[PDB]
Amino acid sequence: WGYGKHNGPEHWHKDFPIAKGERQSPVDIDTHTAKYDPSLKPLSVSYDQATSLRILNNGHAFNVEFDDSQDKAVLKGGPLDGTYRLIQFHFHWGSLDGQGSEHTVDKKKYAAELHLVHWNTKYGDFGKAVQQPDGLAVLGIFLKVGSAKPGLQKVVDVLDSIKTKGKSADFTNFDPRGLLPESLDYWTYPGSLTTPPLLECVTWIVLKEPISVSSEQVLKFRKLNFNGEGEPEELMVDNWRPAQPLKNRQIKASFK
Ligand SMILES: NS(=O)(=O)c1ccc(NC(=O)NS(=O)(=O)c2ccc(Cl)cc2)cn1
Ligand SMILES: [Zn+2]
Repeated sequence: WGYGKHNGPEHWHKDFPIAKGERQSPVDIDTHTAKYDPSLKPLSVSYDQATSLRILNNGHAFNVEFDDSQDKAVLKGGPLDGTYRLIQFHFHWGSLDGQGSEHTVDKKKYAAELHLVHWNTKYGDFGKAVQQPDGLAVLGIFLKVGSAKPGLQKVVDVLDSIKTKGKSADFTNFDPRGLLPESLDYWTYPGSLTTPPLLECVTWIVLKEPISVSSEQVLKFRKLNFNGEGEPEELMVDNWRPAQPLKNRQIKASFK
C-alpha cells in the first residue's frame, strides 16, 4: 500500500476491508452541522516532561517518537476518559499548498496536518490499544503556509539525514509544545487510523486554529523520499487519505 495510482487510498480496501467501515477517518468537518457540546471539558495537554527519542522515515511519513514507558507527555480531558500517552507525531502534506491535510473544514484542504498520536494507558501498550474502540486519541492540527513556525525548525533541519525509507536519526530534547496553536478549541468524533491497518480505535480531536509554517519549511517536507536509498527517487508528497463518509456519526464542537 501507498499513495500512488496503483496502490493508493482507493485500493486499500482489498487488503484492509475495514477501509469501507462504519467509522473511517479522515472526514470533512461541516462547521455548520457540528454541534456544540457544552459538557465537553477543556483539553489538557501536558507535554512538560516529554522525552523525544528518534525520528524515522517509515516510507509513508516521518515519525518523531517519544518514550511512552511512563506518563511523561499525556493528553487528558476533552472527550477522553482516562490518560492517553504520546507515542509519536507525524504529518501528512501535499505537493502544492492547496492540498495535504486529511481532515477538511467545510471542504477546505490545508497544506498539511500534524497528528500527535496517543494511547489509552488502561490498555498497557500501543498494540493492545489499537484493538479497542477507545484505544487511541489523535490530536490533529492543520498547517497553513504563511509565517514560519519556529518550533518546527528543528524537525525541518534533520530531514536531510532521514531522506529515504528506513533511515532514522537521534532526536532528543524536542519540545512538542512548540507545534501547538494558541487556542485549544476543537472538534471531536470517533474514527480510525488514516493509514493501514485503518483500525477503528481513534477518538479524533481536531483543533480549529491552524498553525502557520513557511513556504521554505513545507518545501523541505517535500524533499523527503518514499523510496529507500539506492532506489528510484519518488518524492514523499501527497501522503494524505481523502475524506471518508461520515455515516452514523456526529461531530461535536468544544466551542460555539
Ligand atoms: N491516524 S494516523 O495518526 O494517521 C495513524 C495511522 C496509522 C498508524 N499506524 C501505525 O501506527 N502502524 S504500526 O506502527 O505499523 C502498527 C503498530 C502496531 C499495531 Cl497493533 C498496528 C500498527 C498510526 N497513526
Ligand atoms: Zn496521521
